[PDB]
Amino acid sequence: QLQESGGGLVQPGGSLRLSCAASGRTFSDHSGYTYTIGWFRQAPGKEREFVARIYWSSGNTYYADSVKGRFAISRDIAKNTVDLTMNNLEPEDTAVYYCAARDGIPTSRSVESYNYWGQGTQVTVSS
Amino acid sequence: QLQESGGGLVQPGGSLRLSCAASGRTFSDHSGYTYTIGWFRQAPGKEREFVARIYWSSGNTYYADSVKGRFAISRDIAKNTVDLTMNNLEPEDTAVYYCAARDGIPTSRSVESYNYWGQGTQVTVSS
Amino acid sequence: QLQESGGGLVQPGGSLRLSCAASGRTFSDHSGYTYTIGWFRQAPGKEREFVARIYWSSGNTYYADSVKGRFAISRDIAKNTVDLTMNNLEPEDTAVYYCAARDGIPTSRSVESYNYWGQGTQVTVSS
Amino acid sequence: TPSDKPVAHVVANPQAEGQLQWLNRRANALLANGVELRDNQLVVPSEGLYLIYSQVLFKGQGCPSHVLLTHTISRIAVSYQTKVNLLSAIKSPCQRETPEGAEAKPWYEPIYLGGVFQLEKGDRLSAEINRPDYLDFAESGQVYFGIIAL
Amino acid sequence: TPSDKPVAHVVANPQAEGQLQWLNRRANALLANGVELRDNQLVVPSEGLYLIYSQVLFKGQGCPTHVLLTHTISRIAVSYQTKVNLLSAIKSPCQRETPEGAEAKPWYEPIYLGGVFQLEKGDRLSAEINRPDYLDFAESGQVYFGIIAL
Amino acid sequence: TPSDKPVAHVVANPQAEGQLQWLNRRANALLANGVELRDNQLVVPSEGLYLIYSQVLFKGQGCPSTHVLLTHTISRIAVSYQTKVNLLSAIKSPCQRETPEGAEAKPWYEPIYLGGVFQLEKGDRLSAEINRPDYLDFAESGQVYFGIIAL
Repeated sequence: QLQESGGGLVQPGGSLRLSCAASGRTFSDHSGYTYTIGWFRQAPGKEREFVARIYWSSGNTYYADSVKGRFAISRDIAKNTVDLTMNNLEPEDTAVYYCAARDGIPTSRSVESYNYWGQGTQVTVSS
Repeated sequence: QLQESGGGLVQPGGSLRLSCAASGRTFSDHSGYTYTIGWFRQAPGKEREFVARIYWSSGNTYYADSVKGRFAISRDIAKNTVDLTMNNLEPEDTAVYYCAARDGIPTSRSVESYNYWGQGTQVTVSS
Repeated sequence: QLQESGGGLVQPGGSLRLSCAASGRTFSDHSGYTYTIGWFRQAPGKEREFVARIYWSSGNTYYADSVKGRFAISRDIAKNTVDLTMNNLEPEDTAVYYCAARDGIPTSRSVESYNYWGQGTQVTVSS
Repeated sequence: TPSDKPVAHVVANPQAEGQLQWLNRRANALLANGVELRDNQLVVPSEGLYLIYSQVLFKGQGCPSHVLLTHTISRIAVSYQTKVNLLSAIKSPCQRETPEGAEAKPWYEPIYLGGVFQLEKGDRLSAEINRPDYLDFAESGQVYFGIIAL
Repeated sequence: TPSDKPVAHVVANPQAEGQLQWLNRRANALLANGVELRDNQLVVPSEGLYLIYSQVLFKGQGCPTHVLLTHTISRIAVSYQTKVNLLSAIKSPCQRETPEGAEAKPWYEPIYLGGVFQLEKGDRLSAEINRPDYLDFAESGQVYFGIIAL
Repeated sequence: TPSDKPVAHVVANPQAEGQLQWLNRRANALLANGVELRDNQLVVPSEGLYLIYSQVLFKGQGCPSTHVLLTHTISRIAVSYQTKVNLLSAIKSPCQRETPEGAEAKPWYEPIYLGGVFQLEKGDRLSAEINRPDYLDFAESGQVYFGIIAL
């Protein structure tokens, strides 16, 4: 259902754009009120952490404190994709970035709140 | 000025769609704030009773207690018609159905509040 | 930058439309929130007086007490012009009419609040 | 009512046709300590400071053309006999007439008015709208008018 | 708090996910003289007249389906045990579905509810919305709920 | 004023240019029992609970290519901390699309109402502000106001 694109190597202080495409069922075709799409990251030997969230319906967002003001989560209704623009990158931003979705409105930003996941994409921030 | 269409025979529990078209002077051409269109019914040897009302401007409605939830009054701007969708029909729904209009906003749902009437359409609900 | 058109002779009780077009730098492009366009008039040997104001953004207006209800200041987005429709003209309305602009929002209707002026157009109300 | 303070919380009659008719004869509607409802207006029983408020809910489906929707609270003095606007608001839902085949989607426009005013004994308060054809009093809590002496 | 009057001014938790969660543990938020916040609801400590109010702020970007946005204040009695709407408002913000390639412009819709009601000791007040996906509590003063005994 | 309670109900100056200027020098406008209007702000005369409220009315004609962000905020300026904090805040964005080239600019109206109960200190300053005076509509009475009442 979910597929992440973009990613790879970037210089510290640099920018990168990640994309999450919904394959199979479109984000517009929900049984509930909307699809809730989240971006997560897992640094080697560290627990999976929340990055940003967007509702497909409203486009309303929530960011982790360390990404607020530098990262931007957006939705492309026409291309049925959820993009994550990451600016002011730093070596500890290196992790595998995952896209997650839920057909409904989660009452938590926990990794446990999402059932459907993309395969993930490596983002490496180095000289 | 007013002409009702649809109507006739229907099985109890069945549905029927009535239409009220304005000839000559369209509902879009009013001196007042709007045209107010009402649907009425007269069962043999019984007084003419209010069924539903719609304002041509807003599309805001009012239904008689016995029709609220099963009947729907709607305004089709392009075709200059007022439709009445009647579901969950019963033998005592048998009556001649009339369309009535007023160039202005009535302060009553009384038959006396409307001057212009259609010729009426017979609706028979039987096995 | 500013050029007034229209004007000339009119019979008392008559109507006249003045236009103010922006040359070079059009009213559509401003560094501020909006361009504020004002119409002024100067009768011989009398101080320049405020007539009407319009904000290019909103189209919100202000009129001098003696012109309120008889004059209308309008913004023609398409033709990049600020119009002043003057009705119920009287001989003492005879003056040179000036168009003035400010890239921003003045906190006064004073002649001092505007820096950029058109050359002016003569309006003569007589038999 | 346990309070000694003049009060009112009147609500639109859901059964009224083509008019905004204020009613106190409903559950969760108030009229106490001298406040009266005479000719669809609230009558001030004594001088003092009053918090006055009103809400209306407008509803339409598509756009006919212009649709200017007003909501005002006005004071009608016993002495001057004149009507003055205390609280006023405007809403314009319709930017352009809905194109010939475009879908008439139902819109909703609420308006809330409220403030503290010095009123005289015998003053009349009116909470009015201009377009009853757009008014939505179909369900409870949508359109109300109230006062409280402070 | 220097006043003897039951009070509350609770605010949306900016950290809550997909819900409108009322909080008194913030600067410029009140909960005094017996008023309680139990299951996201304000509990009336004593009988009397209360001014009840609430504001919500809705946000969206572009337009999808027709969006029906509600905001209600309801009373939950200790005796009747039923839920009745005291104050209610609706907003349906999407005039047309954003065309395939047109830029999604962010829209904003505030709703304010308020009025004076006679309440009983033990009554519960609820200020709810239907669409938390459209709710905007990102900044202070945008969404609140309060009561004051008068 | 017969009441002993600090009060204010100030209104927009209809004669002010490109600004939201609060005035008490009008009929049906209040300023009593210690409340002051100093630098376009309401000054709290004593500690206590206050109901604070404000309404603004926005107006425009047609829509520009740019998006219009309209804000209305009531904020507290403390005597002690000296900082400005938002007590009540609301936003509106009126223009879905740019008015088509030759289409008639139809006038739109957007009211905003703010109101709530707050614990205030003696000497605190209350400000009711907007960001776009070019969109503000104070042309007629009762459209834009700001008030407080000690409870």
